[PDB]
Amino acid sequence: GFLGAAGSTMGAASMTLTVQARNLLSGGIKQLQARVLAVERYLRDQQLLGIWGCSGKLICCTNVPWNSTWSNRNLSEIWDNMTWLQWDKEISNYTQIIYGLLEESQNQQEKNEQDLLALD
Amino acid sequence: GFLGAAGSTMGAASMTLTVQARNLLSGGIKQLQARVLAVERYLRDQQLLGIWGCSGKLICCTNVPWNSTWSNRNLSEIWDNMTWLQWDKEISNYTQIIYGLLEESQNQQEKNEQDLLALD
Amino acid sequence: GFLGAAGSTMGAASMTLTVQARNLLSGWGIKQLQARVLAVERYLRDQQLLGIWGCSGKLICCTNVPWNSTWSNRNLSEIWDNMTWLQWDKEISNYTQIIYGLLEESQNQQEKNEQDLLALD
Amino acid sequence: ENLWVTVYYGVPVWKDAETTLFCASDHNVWATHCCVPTQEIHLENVTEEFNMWKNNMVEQMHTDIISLWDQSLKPCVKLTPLCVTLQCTNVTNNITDDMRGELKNCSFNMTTKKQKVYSLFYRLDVVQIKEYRLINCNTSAITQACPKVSFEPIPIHYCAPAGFAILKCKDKKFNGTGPCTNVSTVQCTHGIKPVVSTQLLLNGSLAEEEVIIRSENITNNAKNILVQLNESVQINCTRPNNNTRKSIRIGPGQWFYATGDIIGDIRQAHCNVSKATWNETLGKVVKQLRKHFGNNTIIRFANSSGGDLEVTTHSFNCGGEFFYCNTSGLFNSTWIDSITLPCRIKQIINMWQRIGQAMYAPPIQGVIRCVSNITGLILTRDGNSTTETFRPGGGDMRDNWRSELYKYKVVKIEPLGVAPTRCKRR
Amino acid sequence: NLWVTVYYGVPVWKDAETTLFCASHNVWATHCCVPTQEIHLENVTEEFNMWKNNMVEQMHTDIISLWDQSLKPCVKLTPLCVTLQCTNVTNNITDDMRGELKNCSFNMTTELRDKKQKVYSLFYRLDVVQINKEYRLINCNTSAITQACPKVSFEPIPIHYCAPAGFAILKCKDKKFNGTGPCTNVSTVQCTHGIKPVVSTQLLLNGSLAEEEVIIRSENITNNAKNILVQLNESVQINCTRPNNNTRKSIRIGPGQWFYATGDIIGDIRQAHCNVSKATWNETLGKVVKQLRKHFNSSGGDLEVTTHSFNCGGEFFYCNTSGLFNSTWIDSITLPCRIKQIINMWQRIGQAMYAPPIQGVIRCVSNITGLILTRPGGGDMRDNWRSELYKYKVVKIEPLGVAPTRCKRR
Amino acid sequence: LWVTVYYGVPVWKDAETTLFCASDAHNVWATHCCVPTQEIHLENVTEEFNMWKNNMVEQMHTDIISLWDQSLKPCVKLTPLCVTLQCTNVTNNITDDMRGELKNCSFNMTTELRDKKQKVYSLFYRLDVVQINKEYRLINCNTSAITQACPKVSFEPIPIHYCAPAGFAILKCKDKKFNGTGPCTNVSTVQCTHGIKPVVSTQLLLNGSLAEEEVIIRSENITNNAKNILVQLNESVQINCTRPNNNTRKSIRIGPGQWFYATGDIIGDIRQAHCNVSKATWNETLGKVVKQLRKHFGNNTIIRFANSSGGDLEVTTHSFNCGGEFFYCNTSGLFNSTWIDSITLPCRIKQIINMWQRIGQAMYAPPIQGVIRCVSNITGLILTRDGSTTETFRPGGGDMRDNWRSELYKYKVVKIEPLGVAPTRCKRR
Ligand SMILES: *[C@@H]1O[C@H](CO)[C@@H](O[C@@H]2O[C@H](CO)[C@@H](O[C@@H]3O[C@H](CO[C@H]4O[C@H](CO)[C@@H](O)[C@H](O)[C@@H]4O)[C@@H](O)[C@H](O[C@H]4O[C@H](CO)[C@@H](O)[C@H](O)[C@@H]4O)[C@@H]3O)[C@H](O)[C@H]2NC(C)=O)[C@H](O)[C@H]1NC(C)=O
Ligand SMILES: *[C@@H]1O[C@H](CO)[C@@H](O[C@@H]2O[C@H](CO)[C@@H](O[C@@H]3O[C@H](CO[C@H]4O[C@H](CO)[C@@H](O)[C@H](O)[C@@H]4O)[C@@H](O)[C@H](O[C@H]4O[C@H](CO)[C@@H](O)[C@H](O)[C@@H]4O)[C@@H]3O)[C@H](O)[C@H]2NC(C)=O)[C@H](O)[C@H]1NC(C)=O
Ligand SMILES: *[C@@H]1O[C@H](CO)[C@@H](O[C@@H]2O[C@H](CO)[C@@H](O[C@@H]3O[C@H](CO)[C@@H](O)[C@H](O)[C@@H]3O)[C@H](O)[C@H]2NC(C)=O)[C@H](O)[C@H]1NC(C)=O
Ligand SMILES: *[C@@H]1O[C@H](CO)[C@@H](O[C@@H]2O[C@H](CO)[C@@H](O)[C@H](O)[C@H]2NC(C)=O)[C@H](O)[C@H]1NC(C)=O
Ligand SMILES: *[C@@H]1O[C@H](CO)[C@@H](O)[C@H](O)[C@H]1NC(C)=O
Ligand SMILES: *[C@@H]1O[C@H](CO)[C@@H](O)[C@H](O)[C@H]1NC(C)=O
Ligand SMILES: *[C@@H]1O[C@H](CO)[C@@H](O)[C@H](O)[C@H]1NC(C)=O
Ligand SMILES: *[C@@H]1O[C@H](CO)[C@@H](O)[C@H](O)[C@H]1NC(C)=O
Ligand SMILES: *[C@@H]1O[C@H](CO)[C@@H](O)[C@H](O)[C@H]1NC(C)=O
Ligand SMILES: *[C@@H]1O[C@H](CO)[C@@H](O)[C@H](O)[C@H]1NC(C)=O
Ligand SMILES: *[C@@H]1O[C@H](CO)[C@@H](O)[C@H](O)[C@H]1NC(C)=O
Ligand SMILES: *[C@@H]1O[C@H](CO)[C@@H](O)[C@H](O)[C@H]1NC(C)=O
Ligand SMILES: *[C@@H]1O[C@H](CO)[C@@H](O)[C@H](O)[C@H]1NC(C)=O
Ligand SMILES: *[C@@H]1O[C@H](CO)[C@@H](O)[C@H](O)[C@H]1NC(C)=O
Ligand SMILES: *[C@@H]1O[C@H](CO)[C@@H](O)[C@H](O)[C@H]1NC(C)=O
Ligand SMILES: *[C@@H]1O[C@H](CO)[C@@H](O)[C@H](O)[C@H]1NC(C)=O
Ligand SMILES: *[C@@H]1O[C@H](CO)[C@@H](O)[C@H](O)[C@H]1NC(C)=O
Ligand SMILES: *[C@@H]1O[C@H](CO)[C@@H](O)[C@H](O)[C@H]1NC(C)=O
Ligand SMILES: *[C@@H]1O[C@H](CO)[C@@H](O)[C@H](O)[C@H]1NC(C)=O
Ligand SMILES: *[C@@H]1O[C@H](CO)[C@@H](O)[C@H](O)[C@H]1NC(C)=O
Repeated sequence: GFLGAAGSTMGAASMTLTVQARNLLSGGIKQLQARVLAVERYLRDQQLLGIWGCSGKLICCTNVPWNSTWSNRNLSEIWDNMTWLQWDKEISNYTQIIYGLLEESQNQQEKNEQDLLALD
Repeated sequence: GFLGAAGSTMGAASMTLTVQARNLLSGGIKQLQARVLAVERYLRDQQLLGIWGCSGKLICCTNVPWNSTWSNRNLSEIWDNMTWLQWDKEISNYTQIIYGLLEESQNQQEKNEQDLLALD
Repeated sequence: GFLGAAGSTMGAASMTLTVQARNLLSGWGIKQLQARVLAVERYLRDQQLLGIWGCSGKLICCTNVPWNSTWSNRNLSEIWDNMTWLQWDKEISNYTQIIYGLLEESQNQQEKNEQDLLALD
Repeated sequence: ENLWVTVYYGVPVWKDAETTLFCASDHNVWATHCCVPTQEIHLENVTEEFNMWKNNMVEQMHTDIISLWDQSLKPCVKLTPLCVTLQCTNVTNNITDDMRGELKNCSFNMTTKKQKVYSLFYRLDVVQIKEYRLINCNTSAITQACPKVSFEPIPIHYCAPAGFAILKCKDKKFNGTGPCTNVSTVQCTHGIKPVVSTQLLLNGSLAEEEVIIRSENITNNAKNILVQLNESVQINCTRPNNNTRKSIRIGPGQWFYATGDIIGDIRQAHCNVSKATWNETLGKVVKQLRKHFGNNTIIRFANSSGGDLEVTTHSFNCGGEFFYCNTSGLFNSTWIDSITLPCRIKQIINMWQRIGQAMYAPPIQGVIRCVSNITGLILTRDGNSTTETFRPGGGDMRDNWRSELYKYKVVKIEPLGVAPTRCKRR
Repeated sequence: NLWVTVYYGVPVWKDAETTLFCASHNVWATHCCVPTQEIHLENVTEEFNMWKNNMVEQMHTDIISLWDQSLKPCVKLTPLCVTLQCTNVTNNITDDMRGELKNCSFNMTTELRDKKQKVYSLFYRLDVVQINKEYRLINCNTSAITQACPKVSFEPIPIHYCAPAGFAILKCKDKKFNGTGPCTNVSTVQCTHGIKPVVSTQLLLNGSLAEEEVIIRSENITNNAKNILVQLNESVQINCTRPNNNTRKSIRIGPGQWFYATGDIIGDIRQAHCNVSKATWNETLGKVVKQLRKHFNSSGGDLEVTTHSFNCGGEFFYCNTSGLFNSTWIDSITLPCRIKQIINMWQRIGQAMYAPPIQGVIRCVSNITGLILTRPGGGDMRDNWRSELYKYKVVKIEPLGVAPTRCKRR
Repeated sequence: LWVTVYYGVPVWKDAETTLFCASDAHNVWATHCCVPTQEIHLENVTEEFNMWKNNMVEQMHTDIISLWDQSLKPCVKLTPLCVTLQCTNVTNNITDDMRGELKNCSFNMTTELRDKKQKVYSLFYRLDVVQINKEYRLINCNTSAITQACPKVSFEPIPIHYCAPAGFAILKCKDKKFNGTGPCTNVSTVQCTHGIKPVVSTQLLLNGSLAEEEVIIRSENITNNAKNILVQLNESVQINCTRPNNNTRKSIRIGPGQWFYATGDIIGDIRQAHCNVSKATWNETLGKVVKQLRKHFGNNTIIRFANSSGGDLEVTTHSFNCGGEFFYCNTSGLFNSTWIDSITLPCRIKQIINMWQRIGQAMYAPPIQGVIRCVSNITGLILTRDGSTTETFRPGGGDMRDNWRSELYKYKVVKIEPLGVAPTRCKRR
């Protein structure tokens, strides 16, 4: 069920990503406004994943290294013994930094792809 | 040439997917409702292809095997014989079964890729 | 720095495309819904075109459709280094639909070819 | 053995659907509404099932027409100062005796300082409670239609929203229901004039090969029969009197338009239908009715029954004027140079059988003449042995639109689907 | 050797204020056109605050808005702002009804602008004010009076509030939850369950009962500016009636414009009243007091706050509760009631409604499921809805997040 | 070479869209512009601007008319007020300039009960009444309904900002000498316009932007005498306006929740309303305007300034609204010179206002209690030119679009179209 994994640890809750994604787009003027806004939220999250090179994926790996100053916590203290609700507080002030780094890395990677396809 | 292939067999009709796809998004309160609905329907289908790991493709192959119970037919009795309208009726009662299997398969595939990248 | 590169040549302005992309969704009664619905529709139509041409998820997409000297009889050294994108857009404004049609045709054939090879070569 | 699910997007399939269609077209009410400007694909091997009696496009059109009518009358003069006692006498000034008693010269006290004013009214709009009152002053407010607003029908087209398509039946014999084997996809309808009428359908489409009789459950007497003719019958209608208008000020920038004096002699409104054309047309209808009722069954046409003027007569809007014509001169024969139909004129109009609203139709200056095409008939069966009596009738406006929107069906496109193939590993 | 890994579909949320929609000739049945799932969340602790809850504010706004849309397309009774000629109602009237009803005659308009008619009707004392035997309706001073359309039902039916996509409603299931602080028994729901929009003062009717004990709740206990909402453990059944067998007359005042006037009473004339069992009420207060001790007659304002405002059968009652709250802690009780036809709802002053008369005799039985105390009080309305929505909060779902993993792209 | 597809390309097209209003967080604009409120230089962009065809002006004009009408729509009508008035002169401690300006009118008006009437009185300005057959009726009673403006509603202009919707951008011209139309070689992109105060006036434009280097003369066609000249000053001229009479407000019940706000008695002496313009400042200001006009009309041309001629006191006067009161001031004391301590302009006051040259509507402006003082900045002028060595200029006005063109001239709306192709050497494989 939706949010069923909310109290589970991060490494367990990561297995219900389809459940959560599946119900985000689909669960007088104000009803119309509610629908338009739900679409806008959906698209902003999808655009952002596309910019980072994660279009079409629920789990994606990038080339931005984890900077330990963002969390100062090791493995098995994050993917276990912790839930996503808590993790979302542990790094709440580094979100914009990470997002900017993700956008920069993807732009550099696309340029490198374009050159390899011309050079080879 | 929208729906020009509607009476043709599946084998021919699969070659006109672009004409159908490009005409689905475009072409007082009721006008806005009509526009919002066109967008919501478009996005629901795109989300579903994405959750199944087919984002960006008009034709995608998956790893869910076909069950002889869903349709007890040879390929030559389908692709070179039936139209898509006929096919849609013949297997309509298995729609949710197949969709559920497609979501499970993609979730497992993403996890396996993540583990391989971490391992390599 | 939205449109900061406008006026710069294509070889410089082609970089930093994230800036003009990430600012396309991030914006009375009926009139404001119309403004919002339109922004969504315009966004989706451009994404739909990138998808149908096989460029989904990319800001820079290489294709397999040859460039015709008819569309623009110019060298790369006088396009990427001398022209701005505003100038280029005018230079080939009458070939846009031709190119887009060719891109759709190419992608359709490519998907069929991939399906045939996935099915045991 | 080695088959896998393959997912396809852009699959050419559909489902029956009910959606909102928008209007499009080439100071008219429909011209300003159907502001969107205005393409057929034959489907080679598609058989589809149509049903004109359960077609949602008909209900959508009915609703849109009512809405536009009511909306165009909102920003107009509300004639409440006229619900006063009138003292009326008969107009005898150069009347040709067909019109005797039809027109009255009404004097009344306008309370907007009070003033004494005069106007002419048609008999049908005045209640003899001298001491007269206008019809509907006890039931509803009467709104004067704005003189600048034109209610002349223009072709309009209904168009599908994105994600939907309209399927059109091209069979020549299509009987209104069942499978059709000549189906094409269109973006919009052919252009329908929203003509309002009773008994006779004016300015519609003609059948291409023969008269087609369409009805739901035809053996059921309590059903209307829509007869589509293959040739039109031209009907010439006129309001011969030369009218003028009298503008009565009833407020700070508001005027009531009253019928003024008639210039010249006063004669009755009428419609002319050629005898030969009508006789051949009616004979064709009989030839086709016998296919359902028997080759040796006698067919008799009789005129309308009792009921409201709006359904017992042939109602139509001609030049903006409202006519109520007597069709007993047409539907009167037994089957085994011109016909003149007397007409009445009425100014206070209650449309679509509603009684909580009323419109005052301003008088129209000059003389009115219309040339219209009879394209179809609406008949009913009279409740027998070997004689089948048919009468003109039916006041439900939906049936005037079913007659054009019978070839169209709305379907929802469902582009996503799956099928077995031999590929694996994406 | 850790890398940023991006996840979508992460089950997290933030508090949020969004618009909820309603789901099910009644006004709410017509409005709540949407037809009508609970997921337990193990190990989720959440913070709730019933006193800071946008759901209550939206319900209040929706009720006012719906009410106004309902009255908008109805007869506007401005022809009645005339001097009325009024005498007392006599004949088979009891001692308790003397001066309660007045028989008013007046000069009214008709369907024609040049005609007038003389009509008469009965009014309750509360609706008619002197201005000799010359009276006017109480609101022919500050506003127009709109007649409610007789076909319209304002009967409360249960309605459900439902979240839009991207949002969820979290429900607190803890027993003995006092409207604030952490809740450890939490579940996600699609909608708020059936909440009946019952409008009343002092006594809350037809609400939810507490599972085990009477629950005392307030924004700031020991303040004096705040009301105490008491949720009862058991219901108290209250039997109300307007015993007089009445009739109606329809008067045409314009072109299809009808006014519904109170006609002669055709039976005997008696006072309206409400009954409760005496022991049930005494036990109920004893339970409330027991709980008040764990923490340690109405007066002031108009009838709308000093009496028990109550809608029964569609009629508007103003009942005297001094018979219920007259005891110091350390077979039945009868409450006299007044009836009023001109109603000014929600402390608004620019609007007024005329409540059409009801034929025959009215009887109803209601459940007292809670009290508003301060000594009875209330009249705030938002506080009535807080008694059903105290267990719900709306949260925004936030699907993206990042975390360190050992997975590198390529 | 191969076709390469690029998304996020920095290009645009001219476009017309609906802009939304934002503001700096019972005023009409404050209520409407509910969205609360940077600049990017575009090096080497040389875009073409055209003030006279700028769609942003039409949008602003429409928004002003619409809000004004929606604001008045729900307010009490004064239909029951137009009855024959019985009027006499106000003669108590009145100066000479004011004799005949004010009248004391009594009349029979309705009450909250249908069967009752009351006798009331009020004061009116001469310009608001029509003598009949002493007996008077209000101006416009027989042509339009007069709607009373709600006394709680403020029409005070506040700065407002126009902002582009997503997918659009506003380009701003920074050329200090830009004359409305033509190429601009110094262009930047903004999200919102600067704060523009929707001030309504004729002849003299108050509280706008100043030119930065010199007085700028702008015209669609400087040689076409049928077109107006918009003059933007490089310094402001301060103008001090007042209505010195200490007035009162008399509330009259006219119906059940319906009130009329009548002008009550005046406390103290009665004097004429007026505006003061510094004399030396005005003289220098025109000298600068003249130098810039010579650049278009000849350096040996005689330039004359003269006052207005035809038209009603809507256009022949300097109309403005401050303190909630409507003033119609005489500017002939300013536009009176030939080019080779203070100026006092007398003012008229009106309560029945016909906005935006419409004739079927009218507004009644409730009286303002006490005394009104306004200090405004003259930031620009509207001049017209007479149709062979002498040119004559006169004050213009009436068409509000020209006031809004004085602020919305630097801005252009464009649509962003971030998708295109170009040849490259890469091939997809
Ligand atoms: C079935 O379809 C037919 C048409 O195929 C309809 O018949 C037409 O109906 C319209 C409206 O009733 C008639 O229009 C009127 O024609 C008058 C005659 O003018 C003729 O001569 C002038 C000479 O200069 C020509 O310019 C003109 O085109 C005509 O040939 C006009 O005088 C009328 O003008 C008045 O009304 C218009 C309305 O917009 C105003 O703008 C004018 O100022 C003025 O007040 C008007 O134009 C038309 O003539 C009819 N055609 C025929 C053949 O008779 C049927 O009515 C329709 N059936 C039904 C039931 O709707
Ligand atoms: C707390 O909750 C209780 C219910 O648990 C509410 O009390 C009920 O309130 C409703 C509405 O006021 C009452 O419904 C009315 O009952 C009248 C009598 O019913 C008898 O006749 C019907 C005939 O069909 C039988 O089915 C029924 O069993 C009885 O024998 C009806 O006459 C009323 O009808 C009205 O509408 C129709 C519409 O066509 C008109 O024709 C009628 O003239 C009339 O106007 C209506 O149905 C219900 O009876 C009450 N229950 C009890 C136990 O009394 C409380 O009101 C609620 N508390 C609060 C504060 O709201
Ligand atoms: C041009 O801008 C100036 C301000 O720079 C405007 O003048 C100001 O107008 C307001 C509203 O009339 C005055 O405020 C009022 O003060 C009284 C004091 O008793 C108060 O009761 C009112 O509620 C209100 O707050 C303000 O004082 C005044 N400024 C000055 C210097 O006097 C001017 O109106 C603008 N010009 C035009 C034509 O709009
Ligand atoms: C509005 O119309 C009325 C008439 O309906 C005008 O009043 C008349 O004016 C003439 C000439 O001054 C007098 O001889 C009449 O006796 C007046 N009639 C009444 C009933 O008094 C009125 O003047 C018009 N309004 C305006 C502003 O002029
Ligand atoms: C809740 O915590 C317990 C341990 O206290 C654990 O066994 C259980 O699996 C957790 N529930 C969920 C949904 O993860
Ligand atoms: C974010 O900043 C606030 C500043 O008050 C601080 O309290 C909070 O702990 C910080 N969060 C993180 C993740 O460091
Ligand atoms: C229609 O069916 C016939 C066989 O009956 C076939 O030959 C023809 O190619 C089909 N047409 C299309 C467009 O598929
Ligand atoms: C689906 O099930 C229904 C019975 O519930 C049956 O009538 C129908 O034929 C079935 N359709 C298919 C494709 O098997
Ligand atoms: C495209 O390139 C080929 C190269 O042989 C040329 O023949 C063709 O004419 C070009 N297309 C157009 C429209 O000129
Ligand atoms: C309609 O169907 C008939 C066969 O019944 C065929 O001969 C005719 O050509 C078809 N017409 C169209 C328009 O397809
Ligand atoms: C014609 O329509 C009637 C409608 O009741 C139907 O019963 C009949 O079968 C139809 N005829 C044909 C040939 O389909
Ligand atoms: C057709 O009409 C007959 C009566 O003439 C009736 O018995 C039958 O049920 C009707 N059929 C349908 C499909 O309604
Ligand atoms: C109707 O009028 C036309 C000319 O407009 C004429 O040719 C025709 O014969 C007339 N028809 C009748 C029945 O009079
Ligand atoms: C009649 O009404 C007056 C005023 O309400 C009251 O004082 C008097 O007692 C009443 N008389 C009767 C018989 O009720
Ligand atoms: C109605 O008006 C007449 C006017 O003479 C008055 O005598 C009578 O008393 C009034 N009637 C009522 C009930 O107000
Ligand atoms: C209240 O109790 C009295 C007896 O004291 C009884 O006559 C009356 O009918 C009861 N009222 C109700 C509403 O049951
Ligand atoms: C009660 O009211 C009904 C209403 O129809 C009436 O018929 C009946 O006689 C009344 N009974 C009385 C006054 O006892
Ligand atoms: C309320 O009515 C019910 C009907 O069964 C009755 O049992 C109960 O005693 C009544 N309550 C009171 C307080 O009279
Ligand atoms: C009243 O005003 C008129 C305006 O022309 C003036 O002539 C007249 O003398 C004034 N009367 C008094 C008493 O001042
Ligand atoms: C009010 O009406 C009376 C009617 O006799 C008249 O004498 C009086 O002069 C009127 N008053 C005013 C101020 O018009």
